[PDB]
Amino acid sequence: QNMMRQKEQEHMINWVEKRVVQSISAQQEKETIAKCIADLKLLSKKAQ
Amino acid sequence: DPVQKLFVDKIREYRTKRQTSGGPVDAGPEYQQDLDRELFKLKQMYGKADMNTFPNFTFEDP
Amino acid sequence: FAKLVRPPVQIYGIEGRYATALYSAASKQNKLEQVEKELLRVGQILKEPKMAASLLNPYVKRSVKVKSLSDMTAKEKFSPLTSNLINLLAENGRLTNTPAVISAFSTMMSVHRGEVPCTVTTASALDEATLTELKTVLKSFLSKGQVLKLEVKIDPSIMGGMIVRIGEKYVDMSAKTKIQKLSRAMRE
Amino acid sequence: TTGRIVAVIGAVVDVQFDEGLPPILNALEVQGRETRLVLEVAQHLGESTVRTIAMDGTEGLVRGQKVLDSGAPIRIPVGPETLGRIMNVIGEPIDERGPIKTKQFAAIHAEAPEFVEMSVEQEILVTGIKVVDLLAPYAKGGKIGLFGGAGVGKTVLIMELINNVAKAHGGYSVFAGVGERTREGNDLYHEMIESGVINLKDATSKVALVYGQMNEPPGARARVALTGLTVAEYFRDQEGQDVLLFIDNIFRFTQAGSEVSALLGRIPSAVGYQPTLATDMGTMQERITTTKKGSITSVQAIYVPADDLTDPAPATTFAHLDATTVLSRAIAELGIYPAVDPLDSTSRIMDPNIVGSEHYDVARGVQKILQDYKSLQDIIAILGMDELSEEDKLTVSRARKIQRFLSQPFQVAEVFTGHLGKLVPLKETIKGFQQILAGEYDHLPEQAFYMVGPIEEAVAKADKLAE
Amino acid sequence: TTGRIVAVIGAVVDVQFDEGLPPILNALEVQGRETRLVLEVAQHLGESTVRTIAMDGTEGLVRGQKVLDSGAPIRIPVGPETLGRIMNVIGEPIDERGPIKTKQFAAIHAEAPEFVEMSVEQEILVTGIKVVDLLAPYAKGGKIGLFGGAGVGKTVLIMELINNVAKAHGGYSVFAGVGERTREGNDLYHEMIESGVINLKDATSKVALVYGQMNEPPGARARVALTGLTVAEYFRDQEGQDVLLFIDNIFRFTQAGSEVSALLGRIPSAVGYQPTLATDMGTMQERITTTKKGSITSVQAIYVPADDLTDPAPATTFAHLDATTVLSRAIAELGIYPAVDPLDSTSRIMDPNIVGSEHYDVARGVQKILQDYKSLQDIIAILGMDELSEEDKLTVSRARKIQRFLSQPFQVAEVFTGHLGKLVPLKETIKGFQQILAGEYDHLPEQAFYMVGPIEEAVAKADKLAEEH
Amino acid sequence: AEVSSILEERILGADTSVDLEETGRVLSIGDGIARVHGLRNVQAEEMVEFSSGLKGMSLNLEPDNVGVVVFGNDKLIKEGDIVKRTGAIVDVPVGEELLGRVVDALGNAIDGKGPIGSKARRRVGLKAPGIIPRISVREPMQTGIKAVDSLVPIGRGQRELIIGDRQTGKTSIAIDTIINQKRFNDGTDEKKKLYCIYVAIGQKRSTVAQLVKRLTDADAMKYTIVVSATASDAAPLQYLAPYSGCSMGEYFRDNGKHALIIYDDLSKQAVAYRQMSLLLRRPPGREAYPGDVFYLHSRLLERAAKMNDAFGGGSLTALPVIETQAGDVSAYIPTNVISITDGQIFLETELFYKGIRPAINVGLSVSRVGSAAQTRAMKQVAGTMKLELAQYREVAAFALDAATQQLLSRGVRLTELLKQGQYSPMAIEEQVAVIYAGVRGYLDKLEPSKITKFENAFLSHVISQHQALLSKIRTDGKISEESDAKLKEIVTNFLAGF
Ligand SMILES: Nc1ncnc2c1ncn2[C@@H]1O[C@H](COP(=O)(O)OP(=O)(O)OP(=O)(O)O)[C@@H](O)[C@H]1O
Ligand SMILES: Nc1ncnc2c1ncn2[C@@H]1O[C@H](COP(=O)(O)OP(=O)(O)O)[C@@H](O)[C@H]1O
Ligand SMILES: Nc1ncnc2c1ncn2[C@@H]1O[C@H](COP(=O)(O)OP(=O)(O)O)[C@@H](O)[C@H]1O
Ligand SMILES: [Mg+2]
Ligand SMILES: [Mg+2]
Ligand SMILES: [Mg+2]
Repeated sequence: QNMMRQKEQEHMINWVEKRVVQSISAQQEKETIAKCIADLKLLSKKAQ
Repeated sequence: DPVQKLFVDKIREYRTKRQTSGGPVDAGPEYQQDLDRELFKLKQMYGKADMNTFPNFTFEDP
Repeated sequence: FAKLVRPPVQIYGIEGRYATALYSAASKQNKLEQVEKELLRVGQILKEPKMAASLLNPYVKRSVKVKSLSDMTAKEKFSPLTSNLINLLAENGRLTNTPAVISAFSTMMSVHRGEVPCTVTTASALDEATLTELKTVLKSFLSKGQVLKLEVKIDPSIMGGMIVRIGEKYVDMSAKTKIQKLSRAMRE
Repeated sequence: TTGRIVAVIGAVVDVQFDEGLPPILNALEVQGRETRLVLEVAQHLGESTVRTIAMDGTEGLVRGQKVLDSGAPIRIPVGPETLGRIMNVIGEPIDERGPIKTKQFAAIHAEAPEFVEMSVEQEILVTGIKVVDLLAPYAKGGKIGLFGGAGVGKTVLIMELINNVAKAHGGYSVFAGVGERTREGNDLYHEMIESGVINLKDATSKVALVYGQMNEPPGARARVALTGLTVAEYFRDQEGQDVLLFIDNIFRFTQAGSEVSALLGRIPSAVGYQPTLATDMGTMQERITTTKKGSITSVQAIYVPADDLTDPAPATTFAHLDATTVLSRAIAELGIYPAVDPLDSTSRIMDPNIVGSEHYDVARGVQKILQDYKSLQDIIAILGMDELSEEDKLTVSRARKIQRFLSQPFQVAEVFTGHLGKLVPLKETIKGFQQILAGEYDHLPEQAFYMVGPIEEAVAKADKLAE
Repeated sequence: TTGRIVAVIGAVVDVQFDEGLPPILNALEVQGRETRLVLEVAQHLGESTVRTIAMDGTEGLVRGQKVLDSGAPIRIPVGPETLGRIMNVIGEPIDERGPIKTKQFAAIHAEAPEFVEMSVEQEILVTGIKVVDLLAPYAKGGKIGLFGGAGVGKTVLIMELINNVAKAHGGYSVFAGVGERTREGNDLYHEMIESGVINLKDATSKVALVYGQMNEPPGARARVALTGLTVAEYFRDQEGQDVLLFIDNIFRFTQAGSEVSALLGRIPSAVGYQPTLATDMGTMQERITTTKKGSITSVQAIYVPADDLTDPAPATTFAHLDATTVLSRAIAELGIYPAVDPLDSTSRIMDPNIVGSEHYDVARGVQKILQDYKSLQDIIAILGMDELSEEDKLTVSRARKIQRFLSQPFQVAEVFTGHLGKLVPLKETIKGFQQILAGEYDHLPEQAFYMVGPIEEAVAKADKLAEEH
Repeated sequence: AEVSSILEERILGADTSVDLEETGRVLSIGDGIARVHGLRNVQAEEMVEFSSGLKGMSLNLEPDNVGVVVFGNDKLIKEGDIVKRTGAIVDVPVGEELLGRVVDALGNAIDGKGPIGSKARRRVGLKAPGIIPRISVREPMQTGIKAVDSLVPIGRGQRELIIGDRQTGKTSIAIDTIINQKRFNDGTDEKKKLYCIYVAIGQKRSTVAQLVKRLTDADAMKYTIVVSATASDAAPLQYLAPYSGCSMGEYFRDNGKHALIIYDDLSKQAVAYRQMSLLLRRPPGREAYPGDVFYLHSRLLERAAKMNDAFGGGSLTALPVIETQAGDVSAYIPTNVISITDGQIFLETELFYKGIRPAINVGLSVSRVGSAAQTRAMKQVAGTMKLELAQYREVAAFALDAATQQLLSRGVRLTELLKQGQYSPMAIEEQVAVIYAGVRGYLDKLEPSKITKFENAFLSHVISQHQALLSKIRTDGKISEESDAKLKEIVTNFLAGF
C-alpha cells in the first residue's frame, strides 16, 4: 500500500507540473503586469 | 488568496486529475514495468507463502 | 598622507585603485565632469588601431610610450589631471587595462550623480504604458534625487510574471519561481 | 552556443562564451578536429570564461578555435547492446565492430542513491580462495578492495576472481579498466572471447568492457570510472539485475585528478594531492552501492604508492569498502601467493551471526596464532629460535604451517608456474585450518602445505616428500 | 576615531579608517554587538586599512560595521579588588558577581624590565616534593617550567604546588589559565573556594584568576597570558610584595599565535609555526621577572606536542626558565608519580655553593646511579638478571629503590590513588636518599619505598608488608 | 483517493509572501565555492540561498566579494546567478521531535517519514557554557562494556575519546553505549534517561543504514537521533554536521535533560574543513590543514558540559572518535584531540587479533574523573581488579614460584573476564557480579579457555534465580555485607556446579 501511495504520488507530481507548464503560456499579460505593479507599489509603501 | 492565479491553476489541474484518475493516466508502459519489478522484488524479500490466507504448521514434538 | 575623499561606490583591483586616485584628485579642485569627459575622449583616442597597435607592443620602450602619450595629450588640450593620469598609467605599464580604468570611473561617477541601475526581466516585451507605471513605482523605491537607470531584458526561460533588480534589492514575481516553490513544498 | 578557446595549458582548456554560458559538467565539442575532442566543463571563472578538462589529446588546439556547447553532460550508450563491446570515456566503441546501437543514453554524472534506497542484506560470496574465504570473507552486493603495491598480485587475483565468481554468475558483468596496461586489456578481451563470455556473432555476451588505459591523458583516466559506473548502474536500476563491477586500477582515478587539479589553480593538499580528494572519491564510490532496485558486487584493485598505506589515497579508500584484502610485498617475497596479509585484511561479515561459529572461531584462532608469531618474529630474528620456550616453538611451527597453507595455486597462474589451479570450498578450508590448529599435523614438514588445495593434498605431498 | 570593517576572514578583521589611523596594538570596539567584541590592531596595510585580531567570535559582523578606537591598548582593571574574581582577556568579569570596581586600569602591553633592574640572588624554594627538592630545586623569584606531553601530571603537579606554596604564602597569587579545559577552570575555582584562598564573603581573597580557556578564538588565547601577566606585574610593582604566577599552559599562547599568522600574511617557519615564534615568546617571558622592586615566582606548564622535547615551542621555552621539571610518560607508565624525569630536569641553583655540599652530592649520586641503571638495562635485556656481577645487582637494587622513593602521594591526588598526601621537609629527603645510597636499607624490599613520604614511612610500610606476609 | 487529497493539503498552505530581499551575482563558481558580488550587508557565517533553492554559508567577507560555500551539489550554480541573503546565522531544528529521525547535517529528514515537527531552532556556532554554570561530573554514564565501566569509567559531562586504527571496534563501542541506555530510558525516573545523538561523518550511506537498522532491531531509535553527513555530501556539510548534532544535544542539556553525542569520526570533519579552507584560498598549514584546526575541535568539544542544578542540571557527554594511521597516535589531529578531551580509550590491532575484544588498551586508557562517576559497587571491585591487572602487566612478557605464578593466573583470568560480544551491553550490577566472581580467587581453579563459558552461564543463572540480589545491588548501589555474603555463597555453589 505504501509503495502504491508514493508511486501514484510521484506520477501525480509530474502530471500536474506538466499541465501547469503548458497552461502558463496562456494570455494573462496585461492583468499580470497590472497586479505586479500593484505589488511593487505596496512593497514600496512598506519599504520607506 | 483568490489572487494567486497559479495557486488556483495547480488546484484546478489537481481536481482534473482526481476526476480522470479512473485509471492511471499517461501511465505508459513504464508504469507497468516498474510496478511489476518492485512487486516482484518485494515478493522475494517477504516470501513465497500462500498469498491468500494463513499457512498451516503441523509442528513436531521433541 | 593626504586624506583622499572616498568615492561613493568602491571599485576594487588595479583599475579600482587608479580610478579611486583619479576620483580623489578630481573631487578636490572640483573637476569631476570635465575629467569624465576627457576620460571618455581618451577612450576613443587610444582605441585608434595605430595607437592601440603601438601601445600593446611591450617592446617599444616605456620612454617612447610616455613621449607619444604626452604628445597626444598636448595635441588634445587636456586637464593636467587626465594628462598626469595617462602618464602614470604609462609609466607603470598599466595601459592594457586603461579601458578598465575608464569603465571604473564611469561606474564611480554614475553613482556620484545619483543613479541606481535597474533591471526588469519578463517572458515577453511590454506596452509603454505599463513601462511608465513601472518607472513611477521604481522611482518610488528610490530615495530623493536618485535618478533611475532602467534596463528591460526579455527572458523567455521564465514562464511569465516579472523580475526586478534595483541595486541589490530583488523582487521575483515570476511564474517559474512560484512553480518551483509549489512543486517543492508539495513534494514534501 | 559557441565560444572560443582562450587558453590551452596541458589538458585544461579555457573557453570564452559571449552568449549563454554552459553549466558545470556540461560537455563541449571542439569544432575543427580530425576526431571528436570533448571538453567537460569544470568551473566558471567570471568574465564569461569556463575552465574545462579535455577528454583527449589537446595538441593542435589554436587560441581562438571554436567550441560548440552540447547542452548535456557526456552521455554514453547504455543497454543490453553494450555487452560484448569495448567502450571508451565518451562511449565510442573501440573494438572496430560498428556503432553501439542503443535507444537510450545515460549521463555519466548522475547523483548517488538516497538514504531510503540502501539495502541492509549481508550474505557471503564464496570465491574458492582459502585466505579470502577464511579471514576476510567477501560479501554479496558489497564493495571489495584489493590493496597492493606494484607487482604483488592485484591483477592476478582479480582475474582469478573474474574466472571463479563470474563463471558461476548468471547476471551481467562490467569490467572498467582505468589506468592499466593496454596489453592486459587485450589479453582480457581475448580470454573472454575464447571462454565464451563474449560472442562476437550472437547476443549472449555477459560482460561489458570499458577502457581508459594508461596511455590516455589525465582527463580520460579521471572520467572513465564514471562510464563503467553508468554502464553498471543501468543494469542495476532499469534491468533490475545483479551486476559484477570489476575496476582495475581505481587509484588511477584519483591520481589523474591530481594531474588536472594542479592546472586548475587549486592549492595542493597533504602530498601534492588535490584538495578535493575525499569528496571526489566519495561521489564516485557512493554510486557503486547495492540499493533496493538491484545489486552491484564491485571489486576494485587499489594501488598503494611506494607501498605506503599511510598515503591519502588508499587511506581514504579504506572507508568505502566492506571487505579489504591487503596484498603485501613481504609475503610475496616469501613465495606465498596470493600475498594477502591475513592481519591487514578485514571484512564486515566476519560476524559469528553471519559466517557461523566454527568459521568465526577458526578465523580468530588463525589470526591469534599469526599475531603471536608476529610478536615473536623480532626476537626470533636476532636471538635465534633457540631462546624460545616450548609453547613458543609450537606457536612458531603452527604459525608457519598456517602461513604456508594460506597459499594457493590459481588457475590464472597455470601458465606462470605449471601447477594446476585449485578451488577450495569453504567447508574444506575451515576443516583444514581446524586440523592444523588442533595440532593434528605437527608431524608433517611445513613445506608440505606450500601451494596445495585442501589439506588432504598437503598430506599427500608430505607422503611424497618421504620418498 | 571611527573606522569601518571592510573584511572578515576567520578571526582576522580588516578595518578601514577615514581619519587618522590607530597605532599598532590599540584596542578597537565594534559598534552594534550585543556583547563586547574587542579587536586588537596588528598591522597597518596601507590605504588606511589596519588588520586586527578579534578577541571574541567574529560571527554576525557585517562589512561596514562602525568601529571605535579606544586610543590605548587593552586596559584591564588592576588592584586588590581583582583578588577572588575571574576575568577575560579584556578584563571584564566572568564570575557572575558584579563589576570589578578599581581605580587603576593597566594596559596589557608593556616593555620588559631593563638590564639595570635584574636581581641576581637565588635561594631555594622548598616545595615539599621529593624529586623537585632533591634534583631540580626551585628558587624564590625564579621562573619554573613543567614540561611534558598530555596526561603526565602537569595540571596535577601545578595544583599540588598551589596547594602547598600558595596556601602558606603571605604575598598574593595569580592564576592565568591559558587555553585549557574549562572543566579544570571550574574545578580550580571550587577547590580554591573550599580551601579558602578565594573568599566570596569578605575581602580576604589571596588569588586573582584570569581565564582564556580553549573555547575562545585564537585572539583571546594569545592575550590572556598578557592579562594575567599584567595583574601579576601590578602586584609586583605597586604593592611592592612577593607574587606567585601560575600559567597553564604557556604553549597555548604560542599555538594561538600560530593559528592566525598565516591569515596575517606571514610565511610559515620550520613546522607550521609563525616566523615570530621566538620574538613573540620573548616579549612575554621577559616581563615575568624578579626585578629589584618586586619578586614574581612564575610556574609555567608547557605542553610538549607528542612528547617531542625538540619541537620548536618547548625547545625555545627552555631558554627562558631557571628550573625545569621534565615530566616523562615513560616514567608515568611505571606508576611513579609525579613522573618527573630525574635525568632530564635541571635547576640553576643546583650548585654546591647555593644548596650545600651534602645536598649537591646526594643529588649527583642519585643521578649517577640512575644513569648507570639505564646503562645496565641494555645488558639485562640479553643476559638476564641472574647473570649480572654480584656488584651490578646491588646497583640495580639501589636504582630501583631510588626510582620508587621519588614517587610521592599528593594531597590533590587522593581521588586517584586513595592514599594521603605527604609533605617531606628538605632535610628528610636528603637523609632518605643519602641512606638509600649508603646501603642502610639494602634489605627492605623495593615496594616498601613506593608512594611514601620520609624514609621512616618506608620502614613502617615494609614492617606492615612483612607482618601480613 | 486520499493520496491526492493529502497531496493537495500541501499546496493549500503555501508561501505567498514575496519580499524585497538583498542579493548578489555569482562572479565565479567552481569546486563547491562561489564568489558572490553584492550582498553588502551579509553577515559572517550567515546562511544565504541560491536561485535553485540550494543553501550556502558566507564564510569569507572580502572587500570585493563574498566567499560562499554551497551546502550541496555545485553543478546547478551558474555565473551571473542570484544569491539571496536569508539574514540568519546557520541554525538547525532542535527538540524531542527529532528523536528516532535520521537527518542530514542541516536538520532535513533523510529517511522519508515526513518532516520534522521542531518548534525551535538553535545556532550551530554557539559559545560554550562559561566557567560558572558547570559543576564537577557526578553521575556515571553506563556504557555496558565491562572494560570501560570498570577500568576507564565515563561520567556524564565528560568528553571521552575513542582513538584507534581502522577496524578495531570503535563504532562498536559507540553502538553498545547507545544500546545500553535502553534500560534506563524504558524506566520511570527521568534523572537516568539519556538521549543519544550519533553524528556520522564521512561514512558511506550503507554503513549508516546498517547502523540505523541495528539500532532499530535493539529498539534504540526511540531516543536516538542520527545526523548523517556521508561521503557524498559536499564538504561544507561534513564540516557542519558535528556542530548541528552538538546543538541538538545542547538543547537537551539546556532543558534539564541528559544527552550523549558521538562524533564519528572527527578525523573526517578535519579533512572536510581542510578542503573548504583550501578552496577558499586560505593559506595551508601543517599537513595542509588550516591553522584553525585545533580551534575547530576545541570549540566543538567544549560544549559537552555538566550544568549545575541552577541551570537545569542537564548534561551532554561526548565520545569523539579519531582514527590513527598504523597506531601513530603522535599525528597532528590525534594529538590535538587528545589534548582537548578528558579521557581516552586506546584500541589496538595487536590486541584485536590476539583475541582481546574490545581491544581497549587498559594500560594507556585514562579517565580524569576516575573515582567520581562510578557506582560504589564498581568502585569497590574494579579497584582491586585494576591493581591486579597493573601488577600482572609488569610480569607478563614471559610464561615459577607459587606467588608470581598465581599472580599471572589471576591476571589471565581477569583478562579473559573482560572480553565481550557485540551489541550485548551488561547491566552494571551484572558486571559487578562477574568481576567480583573473577577477582575473588574463584576462577583461579578453572582453565583460562573456559572463562567465557563460566561468565555466560553464570550470567544466565543469576539473571533468573537471583534477580532479587541484582535488584538489591542496583537499588542500594553497593555491595553491603549481606550482599557480599550472598554473592559469596552463590559463586561458591555455582563454581562447583559447573
Ligand atoms: N567486542 C567485539 N567482539 C567481536 N568482534 C568485534 C568486537 N568489536 C568489534 N568487532 C569486529 O570489528 C569489526 C569492525 O568494527 P567497528 O566498525 O566497530 O570498528 P571501526 O574501527 O569503527 O571500523 P571503521 O573504522 O572501518 O568504521 C566488526 O566487523 C566487528 O565484527
Ligand atoms: N597465484 C599466483 N601464483 C604465482 N605467482 C603469482 C600469483 N599471483 C601473483 N603472482 C605474482 O604476481 C606477479 C604479477 O603481478 P600483478 O598482480 O600483475 O602486478 P600488479 O600488482 O601491478 O597488478 C607475477 O609475476 C607473479 O609472480
Ligand atoms: N600525582 C598523581 N598520582 C596519581 N595519578 C596521577 C597523578 N598526577 C596525574 N595523574 C594521572 O594523570 C591524570 C591527570 O593528568 P593531568 O596532569 O591532568 O594531565 P596533563 O598533565 O596532561 O594536563 C589523572 O587521570 C591521573 O590518573
Ligand atoms: Mg595489474
Ligand atoms: Mg592540563
Ligand atoms: Mg566505524
